[PDB]
Amino acid sequence: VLRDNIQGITKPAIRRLARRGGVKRISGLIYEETRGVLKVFLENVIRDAVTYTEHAKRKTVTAMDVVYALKRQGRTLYGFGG
Amino acid sequence: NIQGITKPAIRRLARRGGVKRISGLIYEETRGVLKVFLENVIRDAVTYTEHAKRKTVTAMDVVYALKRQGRTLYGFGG
Amino acid sequence: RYRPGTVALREIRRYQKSTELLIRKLPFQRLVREIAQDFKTDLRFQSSAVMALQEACEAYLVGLFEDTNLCAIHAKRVTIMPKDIQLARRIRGERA
Amino acid sequence: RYRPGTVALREIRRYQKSTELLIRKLPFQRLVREIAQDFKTDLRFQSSAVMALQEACEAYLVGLFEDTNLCAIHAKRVTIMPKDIQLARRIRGER
Amino acid sequence: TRSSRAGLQFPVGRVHRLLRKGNYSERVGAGAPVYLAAVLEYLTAEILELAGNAARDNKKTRIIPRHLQLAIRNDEELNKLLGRVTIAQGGVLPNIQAVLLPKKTESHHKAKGK
Amino acid sequence: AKTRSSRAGLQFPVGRVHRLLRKGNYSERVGAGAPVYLAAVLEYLTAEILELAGNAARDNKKTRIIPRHLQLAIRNDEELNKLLGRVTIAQGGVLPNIQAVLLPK
Amino acid sequence: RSRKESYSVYVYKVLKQVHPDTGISSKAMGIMNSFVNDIFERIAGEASRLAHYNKRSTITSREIQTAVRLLLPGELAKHAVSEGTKAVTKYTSAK
Amino acid sequence: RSRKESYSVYVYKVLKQVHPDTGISSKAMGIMNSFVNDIFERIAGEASRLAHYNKRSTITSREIQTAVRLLLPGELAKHAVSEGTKAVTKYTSA
DNA sequence: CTAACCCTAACCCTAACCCTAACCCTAACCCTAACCCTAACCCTAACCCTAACCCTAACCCTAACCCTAACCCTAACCCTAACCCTAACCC
DNA sequence: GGGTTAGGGTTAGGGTTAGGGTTAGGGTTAGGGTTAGGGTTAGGGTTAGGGTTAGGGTTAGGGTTAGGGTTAGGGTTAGGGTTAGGGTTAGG
Repeated sequence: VLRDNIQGITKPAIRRLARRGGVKRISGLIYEETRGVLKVFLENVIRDAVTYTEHAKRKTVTAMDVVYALKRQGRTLYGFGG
Repeated sequence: NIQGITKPAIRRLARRGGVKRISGLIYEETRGVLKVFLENVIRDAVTYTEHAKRKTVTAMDVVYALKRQGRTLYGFGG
Repeated sequence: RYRPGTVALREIRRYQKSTELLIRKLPFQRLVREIAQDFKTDLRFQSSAVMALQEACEAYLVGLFEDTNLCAIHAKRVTIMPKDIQLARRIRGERA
Repeated sequence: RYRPGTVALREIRRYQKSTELLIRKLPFQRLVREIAQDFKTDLRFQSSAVMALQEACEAYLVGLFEDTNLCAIHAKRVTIMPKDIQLARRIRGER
Repeated sequence: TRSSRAGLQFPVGRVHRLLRKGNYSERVGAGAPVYLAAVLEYLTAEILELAGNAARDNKKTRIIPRHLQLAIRNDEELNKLLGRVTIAQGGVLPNIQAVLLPKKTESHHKAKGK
Repeated sequence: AKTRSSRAGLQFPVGRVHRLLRKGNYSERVGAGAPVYLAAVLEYLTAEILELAGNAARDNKKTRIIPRHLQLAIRNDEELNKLLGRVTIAQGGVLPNIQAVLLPK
Repeated sequence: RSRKESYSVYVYKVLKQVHPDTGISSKAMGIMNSFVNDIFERIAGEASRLAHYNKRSTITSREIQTAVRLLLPGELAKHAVSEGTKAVTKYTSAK
Repeated sequence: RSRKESYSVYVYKVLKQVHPDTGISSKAMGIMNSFVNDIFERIAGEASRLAHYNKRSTITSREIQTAVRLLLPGELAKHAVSEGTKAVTKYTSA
């Protein structure tokens, strides 16, 4: 069983992300809030991809199903896939 | 016609929206935003009416333009 | 004779419990026709379209006022400012 | 030896001028698989899908951080707070 | 008719003809319109149940757009399903914020000279 | 003469768009001038995008088109930003537009 | 004189089935008709997209079931799926 | 195996026509292909919606022209309309 | 013509990014035995090609009995002045 | 914790204009007139679409070893709050 994977996002990673996004000062609970938001978004995206893979009569999620789920959610992605 | 939106109208709109205190330039900013939105909607309706080979804008073209812009409206029309 | 900042809640509740229209009919129709005359002249409106556009503008203004009031409450200020509507228009995505 | 609140702009420019990835690969893949195991087990990933999901999450986090920084700047505060991310998630429409 | 065989009330042939005329696919099945009619029937039943509950709570025996707007904004699932949906002559919720309140009396009537 | 590219004065294929429109089941009858119009619009859009990418590459002292140059050309043009608003480009980048308050003062 | 759809008799029958002591108005009937039309259009679009993605020409109940599971959240999705499967079994058992 | 579309040769020809001294990569070619596919899908959807709203069965150049005028803003819309009309007149005269 | 907002000028600390050195996890590969994806018919039952006369579904017929806004009348749902835990913070 | 001391809502009584009921003709719908136009099947083969074997060129999936984060920690000063009425400026 896989556990302790939610704490995989280290503090320097979020610090570099905030520095790239233009944030010059970070508090304390911002890391936990961003972790929860990313977890919720990943859960929704994975659920959509699982539904698409089950509709396609497959098991391994491919890049085409990921692009389809991203277009259904409302955020297109170019470059990856086709 | 731009000054048709009176001050009591915006005051009642802000009271209905939950605003308990209004400044001064808020009225002018809301007037400009409404003017821009009306201009865009009227342009879309004019394009739809020109595509439909008509002149008078009907409610169906208005509903189509509202659905194209991304804000559906129920009740009015069909 | 009442104190300020107390009777506003009564008017807010009275305007929220009612579902009537606040914007007039002839000035709105005149403004809509004046705006439509800039693109193509000789245009007509079957009244129902103007009412639908007025309802849509009312809903948009209500949503914008709600967002501005929420942002002002978060910014520790009961009143609103043009910078608040600018932040609202910037975060909502509609232009800028 | 430098003063605080001055060397942060250099790191910001260095991270903005580069288009490399900041999040790792094995922990992200482990978290994605652990999340996918909650719905249906015996699931596989062709790596490219995990990279696409990581890029999408990076773009979403960058946009959220930009919106939070803009809201904090408008609120006369260089630092951010959980209330700022709450206001961002409330105004943006996402829940 | 299909209503006496499937145990529903919504028309199936109408949805089938609409799908065939809309040019959505080359071949439209026969069980798919039944599934869509069942889903629409369940959704309409839930919406009508919420509208009736709102009308009974508002001491009314009819369905008005205000009751529909209240039932839509009250349910969390209906709010997520119909997010950016504007209902004409509907209304808004009078949920006043915690800060927008008359609060208390500071110095009796905010007067330090008394 | 034999192909539509030598008759319409374009380079994008028209028969491919026509076959895609016929196979996509978008309408009962797909015209013949409509695919030519779509090919012309796509050709103009591709020419403008390639011109912006070449300008960005020349400004960045590069002779190739990288996703960074495309992202810069998209974010720089106001029309391209409105046409492609919620579009995420992988390995693209962001703009280093520092705010007026975020300064050492 | 033309002919319009106007989904009103079926809605009135459903309302009388769930609550025969209440009624409906013309504005509420138009709102319900617009909502039903929008739901049907969304379902048709999702089914067409799924058919174009799966490289298929026909449409079965599995496509509409997946479209409902994707559009509807959770509890409503599971309830609609159960009611649709029950209706399908009832229509198949009784020719 | 199979066969894919891959809009690459036409994009390379257009690039060599506007600038023969520059090139393109595989990632940029995939991005351009995805953008072209998205634009084509949006145009097809707008044309289908216009045909369903106008109660018509055929599709002419006026539907795609209106779809371009609605999707594109202003200057780009007028330029694309002019270039499309020029191409249509050139294809009709020859 | 009224009192609560209101915005910067007196003053606060607990939160808060920069930091070098013990750190001991992950990333280019490595086969390998277990396994899901795609090609030739088999053949088979369900739906397109289209009759029949039907049983059912849209405007209106004049009333039908419980739907409008408002016509006399009772009385209490927010307005304001004392008042009792409750967590807050500096001994 | 405890030195007391700014600060949180709050309900007895007073307040009168704001809810409570209310009420009458036509305004607003629902069971009645009919026929024609789609809803719904009943006769004929067929072509897009399911069942099943194997094989095949992968590709997700077992592991090495060495260095850039990694966090190991702190300051102290810097960007955060905490407010005085001052005219004042928007509120009925």
